[PDB]
Amino acid sequence: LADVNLVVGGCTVGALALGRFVFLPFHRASLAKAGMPKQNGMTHLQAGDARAEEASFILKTNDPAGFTVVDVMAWGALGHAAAFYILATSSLGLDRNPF
Amino acid sequence: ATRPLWQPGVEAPKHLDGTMPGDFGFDPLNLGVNKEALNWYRNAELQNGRWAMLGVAGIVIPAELTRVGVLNVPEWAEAGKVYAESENAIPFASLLMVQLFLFNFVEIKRWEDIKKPGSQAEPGSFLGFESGFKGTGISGYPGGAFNPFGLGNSSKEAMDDLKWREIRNGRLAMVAFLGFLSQHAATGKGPLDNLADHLADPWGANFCSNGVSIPSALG
Amino acid sequence: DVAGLTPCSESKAFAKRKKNEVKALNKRLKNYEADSAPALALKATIARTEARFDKYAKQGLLCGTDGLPHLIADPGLALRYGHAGDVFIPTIGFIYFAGWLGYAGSKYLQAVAATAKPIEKEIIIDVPLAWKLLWEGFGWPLRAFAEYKNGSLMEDDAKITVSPR
Amino acid sequence: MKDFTTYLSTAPVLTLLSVTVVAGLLIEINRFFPDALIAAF
Amino acid sequence: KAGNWLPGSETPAYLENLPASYGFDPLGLAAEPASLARFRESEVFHGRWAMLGAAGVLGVEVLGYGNWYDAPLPLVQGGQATYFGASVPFDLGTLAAIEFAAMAGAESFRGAAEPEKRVYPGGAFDPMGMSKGNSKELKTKEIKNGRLAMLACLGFAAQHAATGASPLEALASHLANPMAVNFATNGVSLPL
Amino acid sequence: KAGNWLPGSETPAYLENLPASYGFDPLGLAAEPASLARFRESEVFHGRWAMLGAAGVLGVEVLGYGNWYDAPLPLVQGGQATYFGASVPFDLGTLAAIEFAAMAGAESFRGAAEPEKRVYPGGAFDPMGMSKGNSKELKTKEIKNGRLAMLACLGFAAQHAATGASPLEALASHLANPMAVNFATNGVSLPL
Ligand code: CLA
Ligand SMILES: CC1=C[C@H](O)CC(C)(C)[C@H]1/C=C/C(C)=C/C=C/C(C)=C/C=C/C=C(C)/C=C/C=C(C)/C=C/C1=C(C)C[C@H](O)CC1(C)C
Ligand SMILES: CC1=C[C@H](O)CC(C)(C)[C@H]1/C=C/C(C)=C/C=C/C(C)=C/C=C/C=C(C)/C=C/C=C(C)/C=C/C1=C(C)C[C@H](O)CC1(C)C
Ligand SMILES: CC1=C[C@H](O)CC(C)(C)[C@H]1/C=C/C(C)=C/C=C/C(C)=C/C=C/C=C(C)/C=C/C=C(C)/C=C/C1=C(C)C[C@H](O)CC1(C)C
Ligand SMILES: NCC(=O)NCC(=O)O
Repeated sequence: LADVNLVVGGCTVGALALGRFVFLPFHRASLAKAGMPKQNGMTHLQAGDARAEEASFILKTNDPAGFTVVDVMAWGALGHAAAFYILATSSLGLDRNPF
Repeated sequence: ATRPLWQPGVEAPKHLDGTMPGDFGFDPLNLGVNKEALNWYRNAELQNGRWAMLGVAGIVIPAELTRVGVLNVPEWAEAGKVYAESENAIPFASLLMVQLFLFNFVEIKRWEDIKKPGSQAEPGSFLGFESGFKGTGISGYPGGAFNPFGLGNSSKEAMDDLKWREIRNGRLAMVAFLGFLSQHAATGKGPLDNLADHLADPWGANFCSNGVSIPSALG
Repeated sequence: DVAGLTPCSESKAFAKRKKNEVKALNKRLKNYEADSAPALALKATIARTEARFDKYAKQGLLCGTDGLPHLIADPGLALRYGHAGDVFIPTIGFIYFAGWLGYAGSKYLQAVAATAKPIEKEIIIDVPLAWKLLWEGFGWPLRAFAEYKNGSLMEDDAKITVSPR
Repeated sequence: MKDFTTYLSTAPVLTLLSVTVVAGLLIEINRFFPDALIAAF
Repeated sequence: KAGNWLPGSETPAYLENLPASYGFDPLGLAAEPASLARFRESEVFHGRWAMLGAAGVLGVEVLGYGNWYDAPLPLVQGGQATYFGASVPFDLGTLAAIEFAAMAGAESFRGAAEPEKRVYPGGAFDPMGMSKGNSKELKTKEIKNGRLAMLACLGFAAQHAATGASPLEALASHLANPMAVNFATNGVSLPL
Repeated sequence: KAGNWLPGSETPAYLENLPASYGFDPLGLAAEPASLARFRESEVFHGRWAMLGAAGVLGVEVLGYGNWYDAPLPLVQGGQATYFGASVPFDLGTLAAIEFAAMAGAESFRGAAEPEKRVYPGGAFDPMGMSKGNSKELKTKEIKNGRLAMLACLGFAAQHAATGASPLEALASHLANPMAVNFATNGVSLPL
């Protein structure tokens, strides 16, 4: 309940930096372990779902660590959700404390 | 094998051979057919017998000494409340927990004996005291620090004799303690009170007159 | 009181029920000479009813909004309120007697299985053997726990026949 | 005799006899200790 | 090994070469190798965190700055929590955010490392060069102190949840008259 | 040996060359070599602590500063402990702290040594060099005086727990009336 601008901007920038610098190794490791979904041993693309063909605007990026635009959007979505949790919770003024 | 049995003419079951002390071939319910269960029951009988001998002593000896005029301690049933109402008395819950915490250690030690009868003698267990726990080859008879006077620690058959004396006295003590419990539940008097009462009128004062043994509904 | 249930010795509805049931039996009495067999039967019935209602009040059973005794089926919430004779003690008593009968039957089966004609010793029971095993079944907690700690109570599924999945 | 006692050991007779004995026992217990709702000891 | 928790007993075979091992595994939770490796790492890390936690819980009270339970309360229902008597100008939101960022960075760096370097990474975490001269013995000391501190932190939590005191206050209360104010006297631990 | 505990008997074989040995082992507690090798050092240390304790109990009372029991009373009661007459302004907690630190480092230095060095350390603990010159007789001296002091300290504790008096006070009360002021007369020790 103190400046939507500061909290949402700082939270989103912090979440972007945290997903680009901190959580990126584990994120990439888990993504490499998981991989594209498979039905009966073949990806949905091999089976014939040509709409399951991987979006081209993510295969090659220009970020030196491989941070694609969709990664940016997921991490920004998490950052905005956390920031608006902060705002909406600080806006309330009720005793939730179990004491 | 040819020893006296509980029923003369009834042969002993072919599992109660004749090696255990106190063996009279008594086992109508066949509870000890399994050898391992028989060892556990032997050990249980030893524990029950020893605790019952201690308890029956601590019941009759204070009672008879009170009767003649010394020590004037209460009767065993109310002795719990007599202490409990004292001023600096430990609360019951804390007292029971202290007792159970000590007996936890002691009885788990005896347990690990019962499994492998040399378990607790391994070096490095206690602080040099582990040697006194070596056992004597049979569970329930530790020796060592136990048995300080070395009674029966001589002729083997001497130890066998004392084992029969111990087991007979323990069986008597457990029967007597069951008697004390059932007598105080029926007649709210002490053991010596019941004894001196029965001798007064054996045909009038017995178990068929207290009205609790034989159900009043029937009569 | 354990859950809004006042002891039947206090509940007014319990005594009211006692009163009404006795009054019904009195109305049934008021038709016979109080020395005839029907009159004696009615008087015995009334005495039995009064004894039951006094016995229930003495033992401190819990009566509800209506005047009917209630029972408690939770150990701990019945052991700290003096109501263990309601379900826990009869639980022990049943479990014991049921186990006694089951163990006697089980041991009889295992004893007559190893004979010449096991299918014959089930329709023509051997009464002395059945009676001996019925007597040995009283220690069933001991013997059953011995066989479980021994592993001889149960049979490994590699030897029990099964269906083709 | 031996065959008569064998007949008395048959399932039809021994079952009926045991049910009669247990029934009689429960009837006697309820006759002397009636209306027992709880295990009051 | 050195130790056996149940002297007369047989220990699991997978628990031998481990430092500070006593064969203590009655539930067989280390019957598998990978599971046991993860458990070993987690035990050491838990021991370190609980040593820090127990040291803090004792040192906030022996130094005289309130007990561990009432330390976060002032931040709520007011603000500016106190450290050493001072006052941070930070609220719960910024505290949570800064902790989340810093701990995320630290534990993401730790978690991405090699198996053994995830639990015993000397490098710059041993400035005093003590990992030399056979660290096995040192590892045993660390594990046993960690076990003691873990049990102590759980004890803090349970004692405060039962009697509502504070660690040193409970200590003094028990010392004053042990035979009648142990855990068996409160109406919580013992349902009597 | 020099001693037989029971004039006629057969004594444990392992007790022969020890200083001040009387064959006293009817319980077989030191049968294995390690148990005896630990118990010797334990007994010697127990004896030295006893000698010092008995010296203190006699000295705190013979000089005129009070009992051996009331020693720790001025620790609470508001405060103020007396030592010869000084104030020694040290509260209860710092006493435990200072003594724990001192005894921890001292007992962790004396034990971490070799078994002979753990009980009979020449070094600076024999400044007057009486450790040489046939030390077996002197070892017997030390052990027997230690046994005497152990029983003395046990008697101090027991007679205080029975009559409530003091060593010198109990001695005076006995010497005045040897006849009706014994252990047999206070209704604690002898009951019949
Ligand atoms: C002594 C014989 C005996 C024994 C030990 C068992 C034991 C068992 N039965 Mg079983 N059963 C029996 C006889 C026996 N049954 C008979 C004769 C029938 C035909 C009616 C059944 C029909 C039956 C069914 C349908 C089921 C079981 C099930 C079970 C298991 C669950 C326990 C239970 O409550 O069962 C319940 C017991 C009954 C339903 C009836 C009991 C029959 C009488 C009371 C006992 C017979 C005693 C015998 C005649 C006397 C011989 C004594 C000797 C001296 C001669 C259990 C292991 C259940 C299961 O699947 O396991 C989980 C199951 O669903 N039984
Ligand atoms: C052999 C057989 C086999 C077959 O086959 C089958 C059959 C038949 C089943 C069988 C038989 C059985 C029997 C008989 C049993 C019984 C038992 C008992 C009685 C026990 C007790 C047992 C008992 C016991 C231990 C006891 C103990 C006791 C005690 C401690 C006491 C204590 C006390 C005292 C001092 C005093 C105080 O004031 C109180 C008290 C606290 C109380
Ligand atoms: C091993 C095994 C195996 C087998 O087989 C089985 C069995 C038996 C199960 C087992 C056992 C187990 C156990 C015992 C466990 C336990 C654990 C614990 C206690 C933990 C804790 C643990 C704990 C921990 C870490 C803790 C930590 C802590 C902390 C950080 C704290 C912090 C803090 C402080 C400073 C103060 C302030 O004011 C607040 C806070 C902020 C809060
Ligand atoms: C040998 C044997 C072997 C076989 O086999 C078996 C048998 C026979 C069992 C045996 C026996 C043994 C024994 C007798 C033991 C005992 C011990 C003791 C008494 C110790 C003390 C011990 C004791 C001691 C040290 C002492 C302690 C004390 C002290 C230091 C002091 C302290 C103090 C002082 C200064 C003063 C102040 O104001 C007070 C106080 C603070 C209080
Ligand atoms: N290895 C240490 C050792 O031997 N200690 C003996 C003792 O506890 O005094």
